[PDB]
Amino acid sequence: SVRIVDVREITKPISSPIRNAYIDFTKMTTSLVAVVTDVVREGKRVVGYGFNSNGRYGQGGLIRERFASRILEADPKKLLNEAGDNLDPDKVWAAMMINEKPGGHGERSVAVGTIDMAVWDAVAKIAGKPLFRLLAERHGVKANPRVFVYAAGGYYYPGKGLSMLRGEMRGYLDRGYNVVKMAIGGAPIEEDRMRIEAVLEEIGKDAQLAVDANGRFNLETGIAYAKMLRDYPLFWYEEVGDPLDYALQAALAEFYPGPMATGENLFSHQDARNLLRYGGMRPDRDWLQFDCALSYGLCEYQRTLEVLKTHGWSPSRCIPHGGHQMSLNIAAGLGLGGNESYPDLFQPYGGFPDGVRVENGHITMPDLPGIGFEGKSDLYKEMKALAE
Amino acid sequence: SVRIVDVREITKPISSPIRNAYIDFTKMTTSLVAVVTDVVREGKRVVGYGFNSNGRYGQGGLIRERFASRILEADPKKLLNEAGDNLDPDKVWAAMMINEKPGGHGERSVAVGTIDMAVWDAVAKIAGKPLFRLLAERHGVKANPRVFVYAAGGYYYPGKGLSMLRGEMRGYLDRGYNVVKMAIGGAPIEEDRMRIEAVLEEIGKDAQLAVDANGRFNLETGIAYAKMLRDYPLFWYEEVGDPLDYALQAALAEFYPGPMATGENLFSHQDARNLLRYGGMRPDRDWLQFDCALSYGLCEYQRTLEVLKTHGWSPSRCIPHGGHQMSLNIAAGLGLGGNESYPDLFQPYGGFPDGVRVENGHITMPDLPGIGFEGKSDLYKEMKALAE
Ligand SMILES: [Mg+2]
Ligand SMILES: [Mg+2]
Repeated sequence: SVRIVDVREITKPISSPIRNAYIDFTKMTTSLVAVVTDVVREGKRVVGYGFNSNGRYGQGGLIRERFASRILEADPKKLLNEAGDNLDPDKVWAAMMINEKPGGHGERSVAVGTIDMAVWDAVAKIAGKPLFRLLAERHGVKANPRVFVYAAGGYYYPGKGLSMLRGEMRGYLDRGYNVVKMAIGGAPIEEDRMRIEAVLEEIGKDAQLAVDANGRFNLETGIAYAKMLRDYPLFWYEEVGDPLDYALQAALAEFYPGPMATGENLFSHQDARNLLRYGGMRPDRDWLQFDCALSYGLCEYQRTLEVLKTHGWSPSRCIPHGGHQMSLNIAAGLGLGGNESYPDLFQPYGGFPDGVRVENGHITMPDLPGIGFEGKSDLYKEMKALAE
Repeated sequence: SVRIVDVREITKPISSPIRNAYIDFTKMTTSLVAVVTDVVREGKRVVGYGFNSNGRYGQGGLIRERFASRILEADPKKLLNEAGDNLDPDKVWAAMMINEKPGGHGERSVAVGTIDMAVWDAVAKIAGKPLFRLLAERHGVKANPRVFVYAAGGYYYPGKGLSMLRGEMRGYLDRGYNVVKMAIGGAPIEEDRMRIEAVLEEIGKDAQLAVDANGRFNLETGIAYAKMLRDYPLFWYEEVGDPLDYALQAALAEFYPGPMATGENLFSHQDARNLLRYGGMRPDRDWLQFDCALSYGLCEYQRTLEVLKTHGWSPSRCIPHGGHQMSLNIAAGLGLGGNESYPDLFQPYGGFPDGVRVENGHITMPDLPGIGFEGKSDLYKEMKALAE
């Protein structure tokens, strides 16, 4: 007997006055979800957990009012795999997606992606395997526990000056990171130049710098920043214009030969397909940042990887946004290019298991069952408080 | 003094076992919203009302947790027009859109669009004008109260046969409609052919038939249906494939010269822009069905009309999905091609003021202040029950 006995949710705050070119995180929240089963492993009830990434807010209402109910109301026998000894993630996905009209991929994509995370967590636990190894198995590939991670921060903050910006970055380098990201477009172009040079000077030859415009720029502004930016050895220029203005992105290739990245705000394989079709991105050097937690989960992310193949892209071009363990498992299991990380933000959500250190921009996935949340005490404390 | 004193919401059920190619309306709901102002004329305070269209579900949670609060917390003086004698819809729009990241246009687009509807309703009432006339004024154009409307139905229903389908359609013709729409793709292609011929025979020369696939078809199926459909004198072929698969839509032009329609499931001007850029639709005969109530409202719809102009399209190509009075006002005020109508569904939401009859596919907008909800007793009853 294998069945989902309950789906609990609790909205947690991850707010602060940090600000980027488009938004400030003054009221930012996230949904912590628990998928409770009636299965037991390692002498404890198996409970899958999940939470959504920063930026799109918690989805308690949708989870309760539309998706959780469908799962709990579904015939338990129709959510199992071939052998009937575990849950089939895709069947659970399909079950919660009934009566949902096409298009409109936002908000509900976060609710579903967060539940999906907890479902895969439970499935892996029931199978007694680390999620990344279960994924490698299902895809017939060899997993690689060594995953590249970069530190994201450099936000605009009330009273935060250049010296403080430099300190923040040095703080990331002190922790083993060799690639850092900062926000831009939240100040006059010449002020951002100063912020960039300050950071560039601080990290010297020990790390590379990536900048994020958060989709705030129109074509002309995007080009203006491109001309200023291309004179520096940046790791990448992220989300220059509106995430859906593919023509704008395509036009940037003419002014910015260096690597660019985007995708965190595209939440479906259909939207990702359109990015690959009309975005004009360079598959040899650009980065795709789709976030499964905000995009209907891993079940959907697999369809997105299928889209990349149809368009001749390599999964190694993917570096998910979000800084969460779900992405780490996908990266390690399916060969993504790496994962984002927020060493000083949104804690305890995200991060790594207690003990794993970042060495030369890389961490090594320990063999913990499921996603590995249990290994991060301050996070797991929050989770077992929700359901155990 | 002009200020929004409260924003109330109540989720109403508009469910039934009707089914289309993609979804069934078993759990369908809608949010009824009231924007209460401190403006009282003759011991009667002005209250704006709004509700979202069928298909995307109610958004009580989002409205309460994210948007209403921003409006109520905003400085009342910063939401007024130049003269400070009325609310500025765009300022209210901007106020509720703060701290919202780009992309992900779904769900929140419905919440905002529903509040927006109530805001414009209140603004027009405060100005003492029918919304459509206020719109014509703001755009410097002449309003036209005669609006084209078509009856939408023909859903798959348990135990509903051809005879019953025929009766449904005759029922619409009896009420003055000369264009009817039915769902397709919810049965084998040859069964749908039978349903189509049945309806075609029933309406004879008194009306034209439109078919809706609800975005269920893949390219090959879309083409197969196109070959079958093009042999009949259909009014239009709606949403053939996924609303975001623009390439699929473009490819259909080769097999279906007759008019096609889509757009109900695109909820932003950015998404509409992409449809015009990559959809390959014929601006001389196709129809755009964007629904302001599901797309961030009229404030956003105006930006969408701007997008149509930038791409050489005429607003007369627009026939909003949803069957609601907000669209009727926009159609009459800005010259859209007409509006959808559900004579037998989702009542009392949608419809026309008590007394206005559909004659030869057209209704004539009476000069009621605001949207004109007060003129439809069964609907207004529900509204004043929410707030008065
Ligand atoms: Mg970013
Ligand atoms: Mg339709």
